[PDB]
Amino acid sequence: VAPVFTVTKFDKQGNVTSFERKKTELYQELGLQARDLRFQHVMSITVRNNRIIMRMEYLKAVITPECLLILDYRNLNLEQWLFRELPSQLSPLPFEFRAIEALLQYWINTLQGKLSILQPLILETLDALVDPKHSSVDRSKLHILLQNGKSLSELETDIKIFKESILEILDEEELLEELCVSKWSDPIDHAEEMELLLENYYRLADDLSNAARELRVLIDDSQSIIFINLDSHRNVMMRLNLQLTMGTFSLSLFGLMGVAFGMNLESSLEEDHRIFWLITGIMFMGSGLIWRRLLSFLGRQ
Amino acid sequence: VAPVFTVTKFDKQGNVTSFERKKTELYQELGLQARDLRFQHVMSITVRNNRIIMRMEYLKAVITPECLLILDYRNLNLEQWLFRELPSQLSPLPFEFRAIEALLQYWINTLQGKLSILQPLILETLDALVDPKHSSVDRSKLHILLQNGKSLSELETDIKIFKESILEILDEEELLEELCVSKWSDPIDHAEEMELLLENYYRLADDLSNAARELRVLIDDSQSIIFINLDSHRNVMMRLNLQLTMGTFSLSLFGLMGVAFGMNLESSLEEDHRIFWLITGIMFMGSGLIWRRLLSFLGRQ
Amino acid sequence: VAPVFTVTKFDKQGNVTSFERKKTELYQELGLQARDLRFQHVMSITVRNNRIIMRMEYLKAVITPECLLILDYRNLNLEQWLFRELPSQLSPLPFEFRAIEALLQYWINTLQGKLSILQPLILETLDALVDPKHSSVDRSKLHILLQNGKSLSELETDIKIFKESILEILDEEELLEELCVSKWSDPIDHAEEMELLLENYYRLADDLSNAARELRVLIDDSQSIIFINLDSHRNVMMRLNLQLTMGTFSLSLFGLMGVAFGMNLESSLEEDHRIFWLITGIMFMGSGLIWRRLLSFLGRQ
Amino acid sequence: VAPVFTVTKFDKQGNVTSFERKKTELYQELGLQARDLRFQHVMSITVRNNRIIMRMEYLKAVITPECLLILDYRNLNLEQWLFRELPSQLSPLPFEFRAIEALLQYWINTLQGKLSILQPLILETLDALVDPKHSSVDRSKLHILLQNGKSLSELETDIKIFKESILEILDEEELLEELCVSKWSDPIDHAEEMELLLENYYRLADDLSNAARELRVLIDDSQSIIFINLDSHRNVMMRLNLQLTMGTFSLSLFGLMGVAFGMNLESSLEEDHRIFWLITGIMFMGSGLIWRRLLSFLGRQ
Amino acid sequence: VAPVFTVTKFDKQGNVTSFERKKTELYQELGLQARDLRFQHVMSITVRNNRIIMRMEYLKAVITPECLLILDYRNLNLEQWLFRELPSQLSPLPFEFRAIEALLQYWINTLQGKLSILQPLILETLDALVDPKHSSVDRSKLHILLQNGKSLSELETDIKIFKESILEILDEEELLEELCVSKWSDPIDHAEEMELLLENYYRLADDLSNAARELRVLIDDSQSIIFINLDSHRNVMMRLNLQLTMGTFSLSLFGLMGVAFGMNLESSLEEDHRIFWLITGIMFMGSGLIWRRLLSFLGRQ
Repeated sequence: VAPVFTVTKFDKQGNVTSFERKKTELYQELGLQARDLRFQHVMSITVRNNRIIMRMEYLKAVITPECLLILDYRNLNLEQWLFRELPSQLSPLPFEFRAIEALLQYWINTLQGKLSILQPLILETLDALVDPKHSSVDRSKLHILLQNGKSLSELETDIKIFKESILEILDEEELLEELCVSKWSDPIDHAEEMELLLENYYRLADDLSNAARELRVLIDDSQSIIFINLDSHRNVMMRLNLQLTMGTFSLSLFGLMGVAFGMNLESSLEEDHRIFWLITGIMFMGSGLIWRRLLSFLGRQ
Repeated sequence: VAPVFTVTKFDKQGNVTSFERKKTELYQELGLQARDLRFQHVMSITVRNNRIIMRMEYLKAVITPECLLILDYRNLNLEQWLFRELPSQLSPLPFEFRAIEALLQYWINTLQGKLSILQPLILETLDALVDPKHSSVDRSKLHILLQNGKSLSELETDIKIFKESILEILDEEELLEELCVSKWSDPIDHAEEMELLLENYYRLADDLSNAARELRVLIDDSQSIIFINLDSHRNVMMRLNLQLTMGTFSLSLFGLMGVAFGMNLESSLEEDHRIFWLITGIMFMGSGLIWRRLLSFLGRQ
Repeated sequence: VAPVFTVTKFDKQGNVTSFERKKTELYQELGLQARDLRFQHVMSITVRNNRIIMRMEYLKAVITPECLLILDYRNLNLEQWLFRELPSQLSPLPFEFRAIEALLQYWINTLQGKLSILQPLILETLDALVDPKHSSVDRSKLHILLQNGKSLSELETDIKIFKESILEILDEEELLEELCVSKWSDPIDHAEEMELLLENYYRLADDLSNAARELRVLIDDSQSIIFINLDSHRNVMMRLNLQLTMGTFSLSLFGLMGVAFGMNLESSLEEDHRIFWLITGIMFMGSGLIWRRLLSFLGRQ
Repeated sequence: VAPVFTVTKFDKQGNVTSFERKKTELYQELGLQARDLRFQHVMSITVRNNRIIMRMEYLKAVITPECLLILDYRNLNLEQWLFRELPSQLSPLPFEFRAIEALLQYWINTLQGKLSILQPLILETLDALVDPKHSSVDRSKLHILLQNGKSLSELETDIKIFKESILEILDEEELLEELCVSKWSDPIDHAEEMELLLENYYRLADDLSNAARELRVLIDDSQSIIFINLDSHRNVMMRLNLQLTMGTFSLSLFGLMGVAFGMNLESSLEEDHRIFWLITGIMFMGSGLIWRRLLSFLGRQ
Repeated sequence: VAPVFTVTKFDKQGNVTSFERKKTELYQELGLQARDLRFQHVMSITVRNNRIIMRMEYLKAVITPECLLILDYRNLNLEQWLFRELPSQLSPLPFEFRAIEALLQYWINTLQGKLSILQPLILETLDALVDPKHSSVDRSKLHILLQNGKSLSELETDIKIFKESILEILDEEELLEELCVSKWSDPIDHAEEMELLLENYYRLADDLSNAARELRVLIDDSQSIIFINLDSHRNVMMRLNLQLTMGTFSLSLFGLMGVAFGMNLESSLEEDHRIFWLITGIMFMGSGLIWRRLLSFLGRQ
């Protein structure tokens, strides 16, 4: 079966149509070639034969002086935006500016929504983890943090690609003039308006990038603080264990003393209770003294 | 209700007025459009129809050849600066230079105050943490350090944005000439003065950025030193525990020896005390010798 | 023996030949010199006397207006690509574009295959390692991860070299015109087509680089999470050991008490069982109470 | 009281004078304004009205075609350089070159001295710390290392500022011509000589920066090695403790066996010594065997 | 004594001479000044009065249209290269190209030898360290790794300096024309040949830099894997110790039980062996059950 695009077409007045068209007929209707409508790049803004070709992660658009076309919109939850919002936006400047503004605004709003969803989860998870009142931390929250960090990295990459794509155009004047397809098709400055639009969207993307970078550095700092807290708790517990170990060592030493003094043999000392009481008292007082001395030895270190 | 701006207006002589004006009337009074007075960017310096539009994190200003306007100043603690200091500053160069210098000086002073407040707290907290006389560190100080580091990152971002915004203007001569609104409105070089002003403020921002970077690297080094100190204390405590464990092992071994020699059974040796004394002495001397040998074995490792 | 190249030659129609030719004869047949056909660089695209010289890690190609030559193809598993696919590709634009597109597509497909093989292994290994249900992790998987990370770094380097080599050409127009060897040999714009080709391949390489960078940052985050999980498990185990140590300390203390009360000597208290029962009960209840008190002391910390 | 500068003035012949002059009189004597002699920047090289204004961290200089002035030299240990070395240096090229060379050489020598003092201390401290013959490290040396690293970061920042300040001038020819104040005051190429001077000093600064960077990376590597050594020692000590713990466990198990066999009750076995000897031998041999088996179990892991 | 250079001179035909000459006579013989033959920079390529001045870490060369001079070659192991290889290389292009190619090839070969020596040692050391079959790692190998990493950093710095020095020349055409001293001394394109030479050597240096960077990242990854392995072994050993501690706790608890039941007092139960056997069996079975329960409690965690 011949390959076919699923196109939805918007007119200047905002009227909407939708159909399925074979690629060869689409090329013939326009002045393009299969070399152009390939969409091999995730992000791209290009001009060919006075036709603008724009692509996002999952959005594909062709802009003409008299119409707009969105391609392969099925199973992407774009119906609400396509049939409810876009016609209102498209209804003194030419059509190209309206269409480009609509698409760029859609992408920017999508990125802003992603960031707004990501931020509170990460902040709350980090706040919960950093609580120094616990000697251990949950691991489900760690898994959540890892997944959200992956999503944040993807968002940063998308923002950087958007910025680079727009900047590549803003620098050269030739592309700025090319985007003014209506002027060239049928021979106030349009280049200035295009520059303003692209500058605005580039600045918004820069702000988003700065926010994401701040979030990432916050994550790193929280991780370091977590490490430090865990190490401190380890040291405290080891100190406690060491103190108890010294106590047990003294107790066992004088337990051996008593066991030796209490063998099932002849000692020639079983007829006196004074010696027994003296031995018990000596054991106890000496255990106290040696424990205190070992505590002091630990303290001096 | 129609949207309205809360404006405070400064004349050339420094006279001050304040009122509330609807946006449409404000656009009509000037030569601007709603596309300009939107303030969608956190930091922006722009020129439109010989009117300068400046924005900061929370400051919004419009500069004309004959007046200055500050918008949305409510609930921002700007009364002291607005009604006490600015009129004195504004009272041979045209008005634009005075206004721009005032605004930039205000922002720079704000950033300097933030940095001056942040520095001593971080320095003292790090000095307290790094003290090697403790095996553990407080965690409230760690939380304070984390919050102050977040604030420091925000400050660094603000400084970088300021530097980039000014540099974008300093490079191009067209914008430098545009900022000289008085010259164009009613046809010594003004561009040189503007270049001097922007260069001065850019250099001050660069100095602040360098200071912040130095503080951050200091924080990182302190964290590494903290880790090392904690690990060393851990190793010392483990060495102590190991020594005591070897002692206890020897004591328990010869305690088992004595217990076996002292069962409630027949041994055919209960009639001699010499054997008992010899056993006790052997136990004690052997415990000493084996403890010393184990200490040597630990030492060789 | 004189050095010799093993060449396979493709004509315009796609006909294929293969032979071995001495370097001097090859230089004489073309207009080149030994200074050119040296291949001292891993990645290089150059033009000399209207002949294109291209090199990859292990691929060496010479492009002329009428023929293509691949050199040193032995023992490299290139037979399938050389004798089955390339002739079909080479069979209105001149030959140079077809040849360059074929070579660049081959290299890009190779890199994509490498990345596609690497990704799932790393993802699955990291997912297995991060599982917080274990207190330890396998080390064979760690070795696998290390080797795959080394391969990923090599891939990133190759992609960066490819991007730099293409970009060095895209910027200058002189090289773009030079690559159009057919135009100069025998005096629609060819430079535009070359720019389109190189831009497409550069963008594909950029996408691959972004993917690799994302994978690397994911690896780093997973490593940090692994460290945190291990530390938490350590702390939990130490807490358990500390609790048991306090219990054992109490038990040994009152064991010493009982041993002292049960020496093989005279105590003047052996005729009463009430004292014995009271001592046993006191030991048990006191052990419980002291264990609870030590647990509370640990809790307060 | 009116603000006053403390100036020391050098003539062309090297004669030296020193006095205190009010700022207004200084401005009047030269052709400058208070906007220039403010010294709000830590590092700055500027030209105003054929007068060169130079600043360092604590050095302030004004250069004219016929004289040099150093401002605010009190309490800075500059007497030796001011009254002993500089006159000799200043005694065919004009005065500006000599003065600038002297100041830049002074700054470069200061930075070189700082680096030469810092290097050996850090190297020796790291060599002492890295010694793998100890399970712990001193902390006073760590504090010293931290302070010296802070000083190194400050030095790196100073070098970077110096390089940037000189480079900003080297690129533009206009500033190079401006620095030739003598040519313009009273109308072989001077710009070439200035370029040579600035290039020489920039290259020296670059060398210093490279040295500092190498030192910093060395510090980082030493820190990592320290961490690894501490962890290895921890593992060794834990292995020793585990072995001793298994031994103690076996000893205590068979101690319980013997204690149970030696209660103060009736066992119907007290009339035979063969059973007693067999029990003792069984306990000892079994303890040896179980200890060996546990050692093997540890080994297999 | 007057300062003197130790020079070795090569003629066009390759004839070699060597002598010692005072600096003033050397300046007079050429057209240079002491400002040039100072060699204050580690790496430098310069042109003065149609004389090329080149410096490396320890190599100093002066190139003229008719001769080459190497200065200060004593005690540097350059005799083999100076008196055996260089004359052969120097024996249609002018002399400058041959001399520059020889010097650059020498430096590149030196760097390649350094890298080839460094690589296998680091690879083998890392392979030995990463072996997960040991709970500890040797420290002599760590010291070796540290020293080799320092050497690698020095090599990277040298390569970067070489690349920067060559690139500074490649960009400007004026320096490329200046290097063609023979053309200017006594009035096919030489600039093209110089560009080819410098491009070749720059590309080789870039390849070396990439290799060094790959080695460094490999080192870092190996360090991280080492940390992870050590932590895992720590956790395993702690688990073993915890299990043995729980066993010992149960044993000591029921040892206290038996000791209490076996005091040297009156219990009114010494006439029955059934109670004794029941107590022993209860102790043993309960110890088994409590040990199993504690193992389950550890497992659930």
